[PDB]
Amino acid sequence: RRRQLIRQLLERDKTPLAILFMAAVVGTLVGLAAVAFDKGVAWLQNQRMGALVHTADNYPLLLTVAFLCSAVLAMFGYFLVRKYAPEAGGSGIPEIEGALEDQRPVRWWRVLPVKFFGGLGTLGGGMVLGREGPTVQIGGNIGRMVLDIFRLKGDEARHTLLATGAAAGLAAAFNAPLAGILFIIEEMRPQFRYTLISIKAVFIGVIMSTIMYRIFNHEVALIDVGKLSDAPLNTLWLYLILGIIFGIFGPIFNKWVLGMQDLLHRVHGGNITKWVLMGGAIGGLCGLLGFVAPATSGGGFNLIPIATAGNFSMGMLVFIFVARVITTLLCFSSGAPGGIFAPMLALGTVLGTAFGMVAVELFPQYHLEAGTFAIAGMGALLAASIRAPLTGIILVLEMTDNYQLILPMIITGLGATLLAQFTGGKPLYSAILARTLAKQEAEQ
Amino acid sequence: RRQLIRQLLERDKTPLAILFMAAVVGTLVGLAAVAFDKGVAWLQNQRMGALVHTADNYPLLLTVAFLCSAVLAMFGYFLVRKYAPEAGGSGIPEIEGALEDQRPVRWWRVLPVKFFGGLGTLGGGMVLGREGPTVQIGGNIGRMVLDIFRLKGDEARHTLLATGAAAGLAAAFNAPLAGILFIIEEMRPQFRYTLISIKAVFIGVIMSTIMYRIFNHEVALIDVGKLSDAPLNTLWLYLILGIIFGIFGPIFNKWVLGMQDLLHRVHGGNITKWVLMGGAIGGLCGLLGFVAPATSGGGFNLIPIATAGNFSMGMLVFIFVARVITTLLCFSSGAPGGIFAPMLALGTVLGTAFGMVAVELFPQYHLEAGTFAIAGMGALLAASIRAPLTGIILVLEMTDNYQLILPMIITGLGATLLAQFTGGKPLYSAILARTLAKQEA
Repeated sequence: RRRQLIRQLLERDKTPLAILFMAAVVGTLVGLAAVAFDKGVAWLQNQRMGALVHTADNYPLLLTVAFLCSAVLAMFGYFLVRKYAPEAGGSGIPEIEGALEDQRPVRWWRVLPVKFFGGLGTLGGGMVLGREGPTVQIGGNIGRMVLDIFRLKGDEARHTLLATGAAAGLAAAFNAPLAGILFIIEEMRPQFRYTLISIKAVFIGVIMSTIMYRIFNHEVALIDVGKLSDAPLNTLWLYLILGIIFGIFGPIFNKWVLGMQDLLHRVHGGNITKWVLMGGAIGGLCGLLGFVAPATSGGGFNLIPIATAGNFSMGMLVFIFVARVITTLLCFSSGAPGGIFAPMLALGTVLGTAFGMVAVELFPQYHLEAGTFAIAGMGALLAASIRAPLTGIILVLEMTDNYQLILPMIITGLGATLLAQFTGGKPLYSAILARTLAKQEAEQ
Repeated sequence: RRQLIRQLLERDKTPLAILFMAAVVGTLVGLAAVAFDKGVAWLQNQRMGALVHTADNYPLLLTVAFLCSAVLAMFGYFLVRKYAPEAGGSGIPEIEGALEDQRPVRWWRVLPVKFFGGLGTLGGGMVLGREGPTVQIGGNIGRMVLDIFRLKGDEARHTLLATGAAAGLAAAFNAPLAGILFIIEEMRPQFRYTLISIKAVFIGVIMSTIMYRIFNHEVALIDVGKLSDAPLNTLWLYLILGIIFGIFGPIFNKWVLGMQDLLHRVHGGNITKWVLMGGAIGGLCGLLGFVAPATSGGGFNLIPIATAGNFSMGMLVFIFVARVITTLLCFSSGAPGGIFAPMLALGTVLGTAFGMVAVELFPQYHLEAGTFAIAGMGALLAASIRAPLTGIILVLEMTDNYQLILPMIITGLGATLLAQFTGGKPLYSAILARTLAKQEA
């Protein structure tokens, strides 16, 4: 096999020009799609806000049209999924992950409109869900779409273009190109066997997607924390302790989101009507909370810079955390179209800040800024629950631009994954696919 | 399917033994890489002090410059040619082959040979980098503790070997991310599945990086400072630059390969002619390291200078050409030392050049040439070594100008694309192919 390796080495990295070009197309489409989705979610959230100002006097009435506006939008989302594409419920990343194992179908003709407009309802209603979920699944299906349209034959194309789609999808959701590619090569790709996924091609899609996003969202960052303070070497041991904290909470939050899927299933039993209604109730709750305590609802991107800057009180952080643990499970486990990826950034930033506050008072000699522990913990729930530390770390780096905290970020992230493993926890995205795959056999 | 379901449920459960051992591999590789760096610096400083002793008689001072490096070079080539021929060159191809279980990891020989051999070449001021030594050593160290603790299994032999190479690159650049990325983009077995625990590679990279921070804190290898942003209508220039690197990439690849052939004839494989040739090349660097220091050495010193646009266009042309020559002469000769880092200086210079032209051609873009330098900095890596993701993340970790990530990514990808389309190959895999085929023929 030495003679084969010599053949293989000399023929390394020669991605078929057809695949490379189609990667540029997939990315461009996924980009525009992810942009349009983002524009749509924003608009609906703005319309709801204008409505509350049509009734800004009568508080109980205003408390109602907040609920209703989100309730209806949620119902419309749950319905689009339960009727035309049951696979577009939940994150969508587990499904695209199953597609890469050739174990789950890629019904783009159905999911593309269902996920887009379905998430548009849930997200636009102000439910605690993320854009990645939709954009990654949409992105994958878009990648699959142009594979079928142009009829590109071969395993490489079906795996690549599907991957570049998912990557261009995560990238455009966060303006994080590197994090997109890294998500594919750390988490998304087939984890237990060799694959023919051209990284160079995945790149091209990610580029075009990112470029598209920059064309429509330039000069405003999703998260602006600003340059924080450095982290001394004698400070590092604190970030490991934080990781160990995320490390034991990770699997717990995992059991919850899974178990809550079970618990909420009984509420509707699988029936499209009880489910849509339950969705509207959950959706309406967020729209309500999105006015009476907006930090307990929504994507959470807004409270991240606030928490990092240390403008929240310890009690408020505890409130925001617990209240968001609740509104996250209720929104994701219900089966609503939307990722859990981004709301886990807000959950980490808060929990991290909390640690940072205690750390500040306990060691004035370290001259601590609690915001460093916020950034350290930001991609730590990802590290602990999703078990993709490298992606989370690079993501947070791409969003917060505080590279001088890379050691705290890596240490906390790795401490998370280690204790996540050692405490009998599993990658949330693969634990979902397993549940989905095994049910596909269970009912046989 | 039922297999996958079984596999999913058991995903990411790296054996605790491997995890713990990865932490020691990184710790050792870290300290080792640090000690190597401290050694190289020391020797360069001694040579400098010697030049001060005779800082009057210019021809004499031109001589003791040559001789000090000549001897140090000779000592380096000798240690390799005698006790470990595998420790010549980068060493990254060798560890790559080690991961394919197609080359042996003679740590008992390579560790002292590479360390002290590289200490000679690097400390002599030869245009070579620390990665080569550190990465190769790193892997052996990983292999060393595998043997010592007798960790059985394919996973362990592949993991600990990888975390070692990773910890090696990381501690050579203070770039933890780029280290892990190097293993998962370039180093690891490229054509089949492997049992390399990423989480374990991380732990080694951490501890290694931590060790480096413990001894080299508060001073960056490259400090450019925060540059200006890059407007969207400016992006097309970064593609053009990547296309330039994309066609020069393979050419520089033929040269490094071809010069290995050409320099072989000079010594025929004979240890004496070789060591003497090495001393001549090494002596040249020590000479050049005084008459035009930019034409010799690692090149890390001229990167910030070039990026801030303190060089003239002609000086850049000079530095480039003169460094293309001194890079080939140093790496192709078989001297222990990577070509990785001197490609950074080659990229930074070529980029700035492009940046200078771009500035005067389009005053409306309000350009700063230093942006194209950073864009081009990991572009030769992108073009010749064909590991763009690692190169881009490396430069990012070294220059901290994330607001140029699109230029950096576009230029890097424009490099790798044209590098492919112009019939070039991954230098590190083109070398392993050479070696592996010379073996079965």
